[PDB]
Amino acid sequence: DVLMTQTPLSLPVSLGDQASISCRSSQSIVHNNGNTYLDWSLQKPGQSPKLLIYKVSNRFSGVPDRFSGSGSGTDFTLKISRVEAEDLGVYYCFQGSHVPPTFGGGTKLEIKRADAAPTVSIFPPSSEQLTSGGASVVCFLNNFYPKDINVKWKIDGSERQNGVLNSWTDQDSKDSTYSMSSTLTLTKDEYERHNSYTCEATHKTSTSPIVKSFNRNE
Amino acid sequence: QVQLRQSGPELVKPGASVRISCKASGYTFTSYYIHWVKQRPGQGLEWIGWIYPGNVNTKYNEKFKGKATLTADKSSSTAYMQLSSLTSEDSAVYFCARDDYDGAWFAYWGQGTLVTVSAAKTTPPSVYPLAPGSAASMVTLGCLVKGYFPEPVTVTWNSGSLSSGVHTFPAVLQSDLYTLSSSVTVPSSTWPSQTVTCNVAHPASSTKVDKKIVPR
Amino acid sequence: NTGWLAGLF
Repeated sequence: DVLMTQTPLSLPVSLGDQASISCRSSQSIVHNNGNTYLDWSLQKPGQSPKLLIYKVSNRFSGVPDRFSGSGSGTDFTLKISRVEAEDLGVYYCFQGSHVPPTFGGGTKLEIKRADAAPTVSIFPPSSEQLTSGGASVVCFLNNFYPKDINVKWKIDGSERQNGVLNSWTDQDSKDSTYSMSSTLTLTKDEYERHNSYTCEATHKTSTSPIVKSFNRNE
Repeated sequence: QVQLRQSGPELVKPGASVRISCKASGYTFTSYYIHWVKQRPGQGLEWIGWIYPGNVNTKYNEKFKGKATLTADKSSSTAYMQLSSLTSEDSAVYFCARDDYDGAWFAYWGQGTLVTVSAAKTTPPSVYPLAPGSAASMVTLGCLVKGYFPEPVTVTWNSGSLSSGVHTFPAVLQSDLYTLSSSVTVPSSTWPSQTVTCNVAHPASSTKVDKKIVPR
Repeated sequence: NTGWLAGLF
């Protein structure tokens, strides 16, 4: 079964830059017929994919000439001479010369900007939830770049992993930052056994995690 | 010009079958292939199978054999996909795509159809205020929206006049029920000195809840 | 008739 990997998974870039996305195949994707059926598509969030390059080099109807495809055999490259904002989205490479066709995992064009530490905010469960027997401790990690981040929970100082749910937003359309939400769900009675509740964030911007805690005094 | 119009979103019980239509316009329907692509939010793109109305021919993905059943009507230029024993993992957006002759497998794509497989009954959300533990430029408040079906839910702050510095997070499946959190960052001179309220709208359960974010 | 992909494989 043919396998397609796109070598940059995320591509941070500034508007009007050089852009190169690679695509490798598990085997030679040159068909016994002779042609090399490989396509580059662009999918914007909430939309269907749109064909850009087909048969390695050929530009589809209505595709601006900033885009181009090259390579043969297994190694293939898409090139954007000038990145144009409408260019942003998820670029997929595609193979269609073997029995079931296969897409690449996709490369995301993302806006490059300066580093920013997350703004960490921790929230005790509302006594409204508590009084009904449940206890969700929420922690917001907002407006950071770059994208990768860790969240650790401590209860009275002890690391806790179970019952933790995380959510991520895609890159913002205004400030180009990412934000993350993390909730620790417990029962009232487990939550009422411990005093200290800690949410700490590990990010490239600091050698030491940003800690935000609350002591269950109030 | 080339047009592919799809059925519209389906909310189906597990086990039950579903049919998605794909109407073709702007070309000879019988001259081209119609493919179907699955896109599960976390898995990328996946070929299901093709149909060629010219000789009713079908080719299927091994994964999908006996799961997907592709038909087409010539007189209505409408292609259909039926899927059978619906699993939680059949929750995806599904596209129909037509090719370019001697060019590419997928040239023109349909808008897509969202299929959501879940056994849950319409559930009103629980809204809990998230107020800070500490004291004092910027101050973040929050709203937890918990245990509701189906999506979608609408979160506003101060009836919507508070729109800068708002993050509404993608929902998570927490035991057959959706839950999400929305945060808002405001000047510390504005809260806690002012009515900050999140308004939560859930059309499916036909409910509106306002929560004054009050100090603990 | 056949379809080009069909002929392909």
